[PDB]
Formats: sequence, structure tokens, C-alpha cells
Amino acid sequence: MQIFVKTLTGKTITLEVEPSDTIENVKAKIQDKEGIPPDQQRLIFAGKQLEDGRTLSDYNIQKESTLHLVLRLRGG
Amino acid sequence: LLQSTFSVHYLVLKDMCSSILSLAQSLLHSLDQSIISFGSLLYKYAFKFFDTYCQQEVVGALVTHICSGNEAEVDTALDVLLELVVLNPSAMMMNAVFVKGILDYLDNISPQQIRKLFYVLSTLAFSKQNEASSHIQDDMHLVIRKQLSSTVFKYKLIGIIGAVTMAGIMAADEQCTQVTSLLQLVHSCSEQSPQASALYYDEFANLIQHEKLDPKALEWVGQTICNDFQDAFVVDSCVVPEGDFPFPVKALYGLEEYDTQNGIAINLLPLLFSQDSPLCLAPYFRLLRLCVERQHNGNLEEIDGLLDCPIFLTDLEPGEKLESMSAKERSFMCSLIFLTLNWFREIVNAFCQETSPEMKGKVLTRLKHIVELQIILEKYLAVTPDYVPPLGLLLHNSHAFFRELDIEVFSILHCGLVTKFILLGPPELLFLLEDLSQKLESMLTFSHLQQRSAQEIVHCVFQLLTPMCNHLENIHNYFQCLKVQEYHIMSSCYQRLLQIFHGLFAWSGFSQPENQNLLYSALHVLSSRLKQGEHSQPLEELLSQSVHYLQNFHQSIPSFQCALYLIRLLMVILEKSQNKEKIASLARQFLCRVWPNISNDQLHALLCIYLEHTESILKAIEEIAGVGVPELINSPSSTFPTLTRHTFVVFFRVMMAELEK
Amino acid sequence: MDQKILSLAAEKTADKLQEFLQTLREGDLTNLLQNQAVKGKVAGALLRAIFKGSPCSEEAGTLRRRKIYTCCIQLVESGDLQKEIVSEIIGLLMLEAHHFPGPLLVELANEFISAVREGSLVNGKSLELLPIILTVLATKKENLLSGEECKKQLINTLCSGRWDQQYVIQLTSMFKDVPLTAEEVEFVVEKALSMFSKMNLQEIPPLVYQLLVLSSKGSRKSVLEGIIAFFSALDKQHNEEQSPSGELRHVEGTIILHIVFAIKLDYELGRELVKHLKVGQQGDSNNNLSPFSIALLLSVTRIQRFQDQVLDLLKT
Repeated sequence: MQIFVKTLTGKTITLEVEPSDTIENVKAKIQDKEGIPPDQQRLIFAGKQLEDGRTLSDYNIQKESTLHLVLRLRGG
Repeated sequence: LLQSTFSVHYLVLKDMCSSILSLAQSLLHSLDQSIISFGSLLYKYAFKFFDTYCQQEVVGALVTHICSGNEAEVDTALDVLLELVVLNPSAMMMNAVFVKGILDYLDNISPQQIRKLFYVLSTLAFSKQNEASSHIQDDMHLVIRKQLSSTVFKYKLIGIIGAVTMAGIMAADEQCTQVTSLLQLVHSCSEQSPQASALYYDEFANLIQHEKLDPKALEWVGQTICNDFQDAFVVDSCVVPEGDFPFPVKALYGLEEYDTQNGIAINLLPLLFSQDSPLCLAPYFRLLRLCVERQHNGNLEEIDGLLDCPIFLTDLEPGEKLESMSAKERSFMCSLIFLTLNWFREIVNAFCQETSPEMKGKVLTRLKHIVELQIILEKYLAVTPDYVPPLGLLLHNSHAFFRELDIEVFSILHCGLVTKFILLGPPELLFLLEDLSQKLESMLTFSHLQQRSAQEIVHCVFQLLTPMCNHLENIHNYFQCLKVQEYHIMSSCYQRLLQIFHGLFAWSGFSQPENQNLLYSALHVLSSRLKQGEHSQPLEELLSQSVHYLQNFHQSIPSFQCALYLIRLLMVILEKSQNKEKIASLARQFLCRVWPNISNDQLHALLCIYLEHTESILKAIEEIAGVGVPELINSPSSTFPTLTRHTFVVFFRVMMAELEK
Repeated sequence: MDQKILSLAAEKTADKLQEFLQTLREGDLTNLLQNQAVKGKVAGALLRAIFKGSPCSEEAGTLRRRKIYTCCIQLVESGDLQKEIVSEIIGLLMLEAHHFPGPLLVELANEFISAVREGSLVNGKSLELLPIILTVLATKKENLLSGEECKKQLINTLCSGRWDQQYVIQLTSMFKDVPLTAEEVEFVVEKALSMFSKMNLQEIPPLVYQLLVLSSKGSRKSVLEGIIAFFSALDKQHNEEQSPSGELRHVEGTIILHIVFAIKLDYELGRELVKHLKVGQQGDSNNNLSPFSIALLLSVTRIQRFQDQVLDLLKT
């Protein structure tokens, strides 16, 4: 099913994911379609930072939901 | 108590890890370094004796203190991490990811604590048995190469610092290639920005100076630095330089005892005009100097033609004939004299340690050049008001903008005075004493000074002040016992001498007994300035002899400030021991003199020195208040002068405050 | 026709390249859109031969520089080109903007402000030149009005006109890199706070992030006041509509999390937040807090240094 991911530059990317897939699968999809490394990625949904080991079904992410991607550059 | 507690009762306290660390966290937040010492040692012993879980909680609490707390908290926690990695690296290697977690918060930490953080991380990483755990070693290499690859100066600063300290700790054949690659990459990325290259040269210079590290790497880098310096600035001594300049460009400030048909000259002004790399001259020479001192054990026969060279400069010496053609040429000229003085200061820093007498004559000629270019620069800043070059108003330029001299440069100070009026000059002595006073004021009440301990500076000044500045004190007494500008200079030298004396003797490490032996030798200089032979005397006898020597300067004192400094010196000596009448009589003498003005704070301090030490404060106030009345009757200036219509406020204020007290 | 410029930038400078620009003189739109369509590598190498071949010491080189800059700004917006070649051409425009005189940059900036008025900005990489030029205008302290006054009128023209709603956040990403005064950052944040009303909700949080890295170098009180007051007003609208939750509470939580993570990197922001929402005298506490500001404070309680002050504030 379809979700949106909005990043800090206002770029919105559409993702085709199933709720059975885990969060690092979504980070791997962002790596494929946008090139942002998954260790720098940080995902926020409804004011909750997504953990790696969970899936979309743990965070109640339904159709056409909007994720927020921020780039965590450790040093710069 | 704490060592015995945590060594014997470690099994009972092993329940209460969290309570102990809560008490440590509550104690680290306060002032009073004796408390924060206990707060550090609690963490230390908790890491020493407890289990691995409590060790993990200790490291977590320390990273909490670093990432969150204030400057004292960050300093203390970083000191604790340094002590624990130097004590137990194998224990910290289990929790090294939590220490890696401080790299998120480099934007919140001061650059000195950045140096300390990179030091503790990079001494954690580079233990020999932990080369199986190379993950941290590759990761911090990665983060340094990441930090350096940013265009932003604030990231490049942290990258340079981390690179230099990392190379320093890893430099104690493939490791030579590793430090080669690291230094070449930081030199390549730091090539473009002048402010970054200056900081790189400064950090590498500080590293080579402070740390003794594996002279094969020094042998490698010295052939690079010497060659890059000798091709960078050094050109031939042909009298016509390249560059279409509207200035009579000559080769100025040679020694002229050297051979004038030589090759080594300095292309300073054409490089400065082609800029509009010349701002990096002094730190690069500091780096070269340090590499040669570390290689040939202080033998500078590879360099010692370099202080003989002229500098390709504009005819600077008149700054009055080219008045009111105010332009960018003024900024050119002021920055030119600025770079000239920085370069000369670095030369004087370089060749002060050498014992050869003609080299000392050259260094004294360089000091005369320094003071004359300082006069020309203050004239140029007098005519051009606000156009100031910031290169990393005279009070601003005096301390921060110029290069900082060493301490061994005051080994110049052994040479005697030659007074030009009566028959080392006066104003070069003024320059040296100003520098030593400004160092002692910051240190006992300035970067390369502060890596030396205050005990080291006080210990080194004891040889470097007393038995050669007592000579200058005696010369000053001889001069003032007997045309305007030399008097103006020598008054300032007299003031600075007494200032350095007071700053030395008021040092707050003399309550401790460990430094008191030094203090005894200090009195052995002051007691032996009049007559010798009385050796191994009691302490109070040396005190009485020293104050008896110091007292008879009072007739020669030419200004109010030197009198105040003399009385504060006598007070801070006599408090090591009846003498109230001495201090009171001296203060009264200096209140009664004519003083041919006087700032109110000086006179306030002298009056609170007088009134607290007199026999009776009430009859003293009644004395001054039967003088406060004939100031109105007679003088339209009294029979107790420095009690003018101006200074009545100060006399009144001190009298009222001291009567209430 | 590409092979008769690579032999011109190789031998010498300005003797052969300066005549090639005046001899061609027909068009520089068809000669840059079509050579990229076969091989994109020949365009980035052409730019280091035209730009090295057109210095700013002479006037006819400067006008050709203005023309080549205009036509390369138009093509990166117009064409659906590859991201690689786009990154290369923006890189060359970054590397060749250092040495310009005064009056050309103000006309290029006029084309820039004209693009922010009307034009379809499908890619914000065309306005990446707009950060660095306001730096290089500021270093020239000479009458072109000096550089700082032209910079002030430039930022006034950016702030005063209406902002293109799709890419408002993108323009907020441009003021992060420019140096500003206190009055300039105050003006740009009051415009950025004025633009909160006329948007969809879910683009507000990253724009808030784009505010906070700007707020680190200027006024934080204005940004915090505007955010808190705006979402408090929206909470009042939701409550009087109640007397719209599943997106508004989500966007609120996201903004709370963003500014907590910004306070995590800038403790001055946290201290000004504690100062601003102080009770102090009893009259401020009847206008200060909200059901949005209280949640914000209780999220600030996650940060270890702010645990004590915030809970003591909420208890008192």
C-alpha cells in the first residue's frame, strides 16, 4: 500500500510498502529511490521516532499516512 | 577515607550503585573544587571496584555530564574519563560505544574540551591489545575525514583539532604511511582557507613542542616543512622584486654585519599584494623551528642565516609625509607592520635560547626593530582611526592580536641597561617588563603559557626575575636619584618592576608548604642584595632584611602608582610574619608628598591602606577633619595635599566607610 | 561543434577565446539544450572553457557571463534533465561566482526574484546560487547604495512579495546560508510565521526545522512565540469546533518532537523557552500556557538538564 515521506527540503516521495515490512526495509527503499544512507535516516510518525526492529503494524500506519524524514549527520 | 571505604566495603556498597552515582551527580553540579574533587573520586572508585553493570552506569553518567552540563561539569567529567582510560582501557573498551556517543554533540563543546575529548577517544582507540577491536579505529578515521570534508569553518576547526591530536597519539613503518596520509589530507583540505591553515600550523606546533613522539615521524615531516618554508617565502636578494607597486620597495631591516651579497631574503610584501599564505608565515616558522629543535637537540645552524635577512618592504619609517592620502594603502601599511612585528616576535622567540654573544646582539637589534615598528604602527593607528585588521585600541592589540612570546625570551633580561640620557636600552626593557607583568597578572590572579602549570611559571621566574631585575631596580634608583620621554619610559619600567615583584610575592601557592623552599631562596636574593655572609638565617630575619632593603626606594618613586605597588608589596611580604606603624608612616609620607594627575582609585586604595593600619582610626579621622576645614579658608591644595576640591569626595568616602567598619 | 572550444582553453588565455564569443553571437539556448541530450559530459567541460574564456576584467565578457548564467538558470528549471548533470552544473556555478563586480549580480538577483514571483520552480536547485551571492555582495563595500543596502533591498523584495506556496520551505532553506542582521532574521521569521496560515498542515514541521537552524543565528523568542501562539489558536479552533483531530494532533506531536530535538543541539533555545513560558508575576500565567505549550514543556522534560526547571515551573 501507499504512504508519503516528507523530508526537510519539502520533497515528498511516495512509497509502496506493506505493513508486514519492517522499518529498515522502508529505509532501504529510501536508499534505493533517494540515495540517503539508512544510518543517517531518522523517521518520525505522529510525534514518535520509529525504532528499527518494529514494523508499520506496531505504529498503526494506515493508507496515505505521512512520515517525516530527517538526516542525522553525527558530526557534519 | 574514601579509598579505605571503597577498598574494604565494596561488597556492601555493590547494592547501592545508583545511590552512589546520584550523590556523585549532585556533588558535581556545585562550585568549590574540593567538592568537585570528591564528586570525581566517587566516580573513579565506583568504576574501580564495582561490577560491569555499575561501570556501564558510571560511563553513562559521565557522558550525561559531558553532553548536558556546564564548563566545570564537562571539564571534570572529561578529566574523569581520561583517568579511567589511563587506569583501565579494557573496562572502557566494553562501553566504548557510549564514549562514541559524544560525537553527536560536538556543536555544544568548547574547542579546548574538543581537544580533551579527541585525546581521550583516540587514547582509548590506540592501545595495542585492542587492535582486534578496530571498529572504533576505522570509525573515528571516518568521522575525521567526514568533518574535514565540510566547507563550513566550524566543522573544519573540529576536523583539524581531531586530526592533529589523533596523529599525535597514534605517532607514540605502515603507521608512518598512516600519519603521512592523515597529515597530507588535513594539509590538502586545510590549504585553501588561511584561518584553517594557521590553526593547523598552531596545533601541529603545539603537538611537536609539548609531546616527545617517535623521532622517525619527525625526521619524515621535517624534510617536508623545511622545504615548503624555504620555497614558500625565501627568494633571492635581488634589489628589484616582481610586482607593479606604487611604493619604493627595498630590502629593509638587515643586520648589515652579515654578508649583504647573500641569497636568503623574504618576499613578504609581493606575497601580501598578490593576496589582494602570507598570514601563515609566523606559525609555519614556529613549526619549522620546533622540528629542527626536536631533530638536532636545539641546534639551529640550518636556520641561523634567516634572522640575518632583510624583508622586502615599503619605506615605512615616515608615516607623516604621506598624511591625508588616506586609502586602502593605509590598511596595506598597518597590516604590513603587523606581519613584520609578528615575524620579528617569532624570530626573537626562536633565537633567545642560544648562548652565543653575537646572536644575543642580533636579538637585541631585533628588539630595537620591534619597538621602533611598534612606534610606527601606533602612529599609523593614531592617524587612521578605525581601520583595524583582525588577523587572530592599543590595549586590544597588545594581548590578543600579536604573537605570544615564550618564557625563555626573558633570558634576554640578564643583560644590563645603558641609559641614553645620563651616559639593552630603556624602551626594549619596558617592552619585556610589560610582557612579563601581563603574563603574571593573568597566570597568578595566553595559550602557550597556560599549558605550563602556575607552579612551573613561579619556579622558572624565580631564576628569571630576582638576581637580574634587582640590578635594573638599583639602576632605576640611581637614575631617579638624579629628556622628558626617557623619564616617561623609565617611570613605567619602575612601575612594571614593582608590579612583577608584587605579583610574584602575592602568589597564593605560598600558603602551601611545598613552594615555601622557593620563597626562602626568594628572600635569599632580597636579603643578599645589601650584604652577604649571614647564611641559614631565620625566616623573620630574612623578612626584616628584605623589607629594610625594599623600604629605601621611597624617595626615588616618581609617581603615585609605584608608591601604591611598593606599599602593597611591603604588606604582602610583612603578612608572612609593630609593623602597622611602618605601613602607616609610609602611607602618611606618600599622602603628604606633592606628586607633580592621580586617579581616584589609586588614592582610595592608599587611604584604606593608611586608615586600617594607624594606631587610632578615630584620632586619624579627627586629624583629617581638622584639615578638611582649612582647605576652604586658605586655598581658593592644603597642609596635607592631594586633598583638592576634587579629592575631598574620596577622602570623605574612605573616612565614612572606615568609621562605620 | 564542441571540438573547436577544447583546443582554445588549452594553449593560452583570452587571445583566442574572446573572439570565439563575438564571432558566434547567434544563440546560446539551442547550443546547450541539445548537446546534453546525446552526452551530458560535453556540457560541464564546455562551461570550464566558456567561463575560463570570459573573465570580468572587460565588459563584453561580463555581458556574455550574464547571458550564459541566465540561459543555464532557465534550462535547469525548464528541462527534465538527469540529477547527475544538474548537480555538476550547480557545482560549476558554485565554483565560478567568487570574482564578480557589482551591477551584474543585482540583475541576476532581479531574474531570481522574478522567478520567485511567478515561474514554476519544479526543482529548487536553480535558487542554490541565491545563498552565496548575498555573501559576495556583502564583501564589496563600494557604491555599485553600498553592497549591504542592496542586500537589504534584495531581502526586502524577497520578504514583501507573496511566496510561491509549493516551495515556501525551499526559500526558508536559502536564508540559513546567507549572513543576516538581527532585524533581517526578525523580518524573515515574521514572514515565515505569517505564511503558516495559507498552507496544508503537514509541510509545517520541516519548515519549522528550517526555521530552527535559522533561529540558532538570530531571534528565537519570535519563532517560539509565533509557533506556540499559532498552534494554541488552532487548538482553540478545534475546541470550539468540538463544542480534524487525527492530523492536527499528529502535526502538533511532530512539531513538539522537532523542537525538542532542536533544543537538544542548542541549549540557548531551551533556556529562552523556559524564560518565555515563565509564570513570574501572576498576570502572565493567565495568557502564557495552553494545551499545546504544556505538552511541549512535558516533552522538554526528556532532556536531562531541563528536567528540574520545567517540572518546577509546571508545579508552581
